[PDB]
Amino acid sequence: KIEEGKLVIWINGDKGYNGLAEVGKKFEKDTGIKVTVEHPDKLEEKFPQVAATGDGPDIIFWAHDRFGGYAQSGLLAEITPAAAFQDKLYPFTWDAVRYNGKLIAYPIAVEALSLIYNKDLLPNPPKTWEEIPALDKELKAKGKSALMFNLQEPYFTWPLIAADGGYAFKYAAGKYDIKDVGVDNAGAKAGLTFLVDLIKNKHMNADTDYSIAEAAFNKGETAMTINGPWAWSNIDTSAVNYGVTVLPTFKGQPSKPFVGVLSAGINAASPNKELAKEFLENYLLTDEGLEAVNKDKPLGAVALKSYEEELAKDPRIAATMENAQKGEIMPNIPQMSAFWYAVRTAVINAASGRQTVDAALAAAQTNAAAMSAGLDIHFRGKTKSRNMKEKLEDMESVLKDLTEEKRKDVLNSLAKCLGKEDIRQDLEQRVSEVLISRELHMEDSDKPLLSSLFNAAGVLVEARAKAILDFLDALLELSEEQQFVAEALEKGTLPLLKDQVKSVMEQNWDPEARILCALYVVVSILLELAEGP
Ligand SMILES: OC[C@H]1O[C@H](O[C@H]2[C@H](O)[C@@H](O)[C@@H](O)O[C@@H]2CO)[C@H](O)[C@@H](O)[C@@H]1O
Ligand code: NA
Repeated sequence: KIEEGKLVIWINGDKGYNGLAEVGKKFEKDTGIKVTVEHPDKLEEKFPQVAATGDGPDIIFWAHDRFGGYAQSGLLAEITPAAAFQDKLYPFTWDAVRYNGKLIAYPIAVEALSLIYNKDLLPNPPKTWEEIPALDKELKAKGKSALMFNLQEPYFTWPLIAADGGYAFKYAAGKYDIKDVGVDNAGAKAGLTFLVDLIKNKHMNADTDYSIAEAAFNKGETAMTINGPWAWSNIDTSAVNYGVTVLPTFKGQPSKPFVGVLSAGINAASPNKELAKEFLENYLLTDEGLEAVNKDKPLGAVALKSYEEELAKDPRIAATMENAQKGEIMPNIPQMSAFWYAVRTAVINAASGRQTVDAALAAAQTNAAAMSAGLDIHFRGKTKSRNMKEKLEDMESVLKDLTEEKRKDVLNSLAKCLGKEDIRQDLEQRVSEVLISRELHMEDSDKPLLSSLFNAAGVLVEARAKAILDFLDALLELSEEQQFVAEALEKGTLPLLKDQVKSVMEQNWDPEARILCALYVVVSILLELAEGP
């Protein structure tokens, strides 16, 4: 239960939350309404977890790319600003927050990654990625690194991966093709390979994360970093004489950052919706409110035209917008979280050597395709008494009691059902007949699974049959995600898929919910069979 007569606001810890709390203060002074601003960790995951139960903040700040998924899960109030208010913001910002024709958040600012360089160490920064190793080699001799940036978050490495041809979902003539994913093409492989080569040749470290990179640049130990506008404040506090510029090219093509619009959404369960709209339209999105935030940590190019004409004088904003033009605004579609989780794991696995480049990107492509199809609730037709957690837990313990041979025999039959409604329906008829009759018939003798339902005394174990019927009911819920589950089984990458399916489930373990639950069941069962308990 969110508390009436109060505003609670979540925003990321790298953003200007103290600035925002200043606006919160002004609001209370004018209206007597208390505003509390918080910066929880993992906010983008935590929000949909608490909001799914009707709890959480009244207001949520994140880049626009998450909001479509929140909207599809019913977690956000529809935003309806008057036309007089809308015309004050850049129209491309409203686009970023428009989902299936409705506005699902207020746009705040545009953020793009830039190349940030130390002027004293590197008066003329490199224009190509290809120069960097030689440059690092020379700087290392003098006790400095050429480039350090967060390799843990794919937001940071995606610009190199996209440069020669990687993409998330194909975008043609104003429409995204969620069935055409660009994660394992030649261009993405070339970029990720360049990155992994930098690591292997000791120009960067696989474990470099946000705070390490920040500290190194700000303490003058590295000539370059890659970061957003929010980072400029800490650099201002430090000794460093820095510039902000276009990212280096790769194979003669520009680095293509995914560009975010920081946005503010209103919790669908909030009992203070009118107060939130009032705080956002009349306090935050004003010259004065944006200035308070921007002076704590810079926002980038703000959505409010009146204040952005001031900020556009800064050449750091020009560089931000130069990179923004070379990159692409992210989609706000639910499938974005799928893309992100897949790419995140791939880059980390490739960087650390846990997977090769080709293998990391082939698995990511498979997972993103599977999860994208699951999140696409549209155009589906299904024709021609226990907790879902409870059922999976039951099913898994039954299969755990099997011998290993019997597990593989179950798996042989189930893998044949994937993508084949005829085979699935037939196995369902047979398992069900065996369950009633307690006997195997002649047409059962070539189905390994069906003998697997019997113990070494030749007697049927009813719970094995029921577990299988439960799996085949779940598999029916799935449409085209089935073929990607097969690929993952064939390539040995089900554990990545299971992990990614869990991360995508907004809630802790709704049409979106039914399908992903089913997908999690199917993947979990296949993994237990393929790799053991
Ligand atoms: O790394 C994947 C991640 O990218 C973006 O997250 C950014 C965010 O947009 C910035 O505002 C800032 O907080 O840095 C984050 C990277 O750590 C996407 O917005 C997010 O959905 C995605 O998971
Ligand atoms: Na562009």
